[PDB]
This record gives sequence, C-alpha cells and structure tokens, in this order.
Amino acid sequence: MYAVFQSGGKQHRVSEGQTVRLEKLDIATGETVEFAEVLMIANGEEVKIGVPFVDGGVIKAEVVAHGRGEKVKIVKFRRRKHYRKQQGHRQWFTDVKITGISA
Amino acid sequence: RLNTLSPAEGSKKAGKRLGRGIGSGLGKTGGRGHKGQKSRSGGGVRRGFEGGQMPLYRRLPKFGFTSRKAAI
Repeated sequence: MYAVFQSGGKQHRVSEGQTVRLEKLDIATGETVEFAEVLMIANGEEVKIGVPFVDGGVIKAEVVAHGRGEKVKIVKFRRRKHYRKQQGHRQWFTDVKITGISA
Repeated sequence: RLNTLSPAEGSKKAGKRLGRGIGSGLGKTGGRGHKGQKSRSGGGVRRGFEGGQMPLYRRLPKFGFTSRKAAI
C-alpha cells in the first residue's frame, strides 16, 4: 500500500501515514496540499500508468515544518595560484505527512 | 546626540591596506606585481627617465628667454 508521486523534480515513494521531506513549497505550515501527479499506486493488486500520472489518483498530505537543512561548507581552492574561497549553504526543505492515498 | 552624528555617504573610503590576506584582494605584493625594479622597496625611475633613451626634455632644444619687465 504505497504510491509514487513527483513533487519537486525528484520522485518519492511514500507509504500511508509517513512523513516525507521534499523541496520548499509555497504552502503555509498548517494547510493540506494535493499531489495529483501520481506516478504509480501499489497495493495487493497492481495498477500501472498506461498514460503518465494514472487517471484519477491523488495524494493528500499535510505540511508539518518549513525548516532549513544542515549547513554545507563549500570550499574552492586553487593550488599554488593564490586563490581560496569559502561559502555556506542551507537548503530549504518542507516536511509533509501523507494523510490519504486515493485509488 | 553626540553619538548620532554621521558623515555624508561617500565621504570616507577606508584606504587600501596591502598584504593582508588573500580575500582582501591586493595581498601578496599588494598590487605591485612580480619581480622587477618597480616591485622593490624604494624602487622606480626618476622623472623623465625613458629607460636610457634620450629623454624628451633633452631631445628638444631650449628656446626663448625670460623678461624681467613681464614680472612688473
């Protein structure tokens, strides 16, 4: 009982009632979001996508958090050429919990 | 209010400091390049030097004279 859907350019396989982290979305932390772009739905019986994105499959998900990822330190260094550079990055992420998976 | 006065924008530049790190830009000789006479401490050529060629103020002939009546 799991489904495959495309959210932020990268596909996720999520089972019922589990939390999945995906790219930042323009949704407030206390609102449900829709994912009608369901790549595949799996159950005891198997249903595939003759046309991409099934026919009526949707996924109900609730936003939980809108935090930032772990800091990543970017170092660029040229050997013997008197060039050093430092940078930091924290990627924005959105935690969402899957509430319901349709057929 | 003595701790609220500020100068006009662009009045100060903070100057250039040489040889203080890589990220500061002009470090490691502070913008005077690699070896050479100009890179040395106190190096350089005097005014009018052309590297040995006859200077312009020597190739040309002196002309005229100064009139004392012009100053009065």
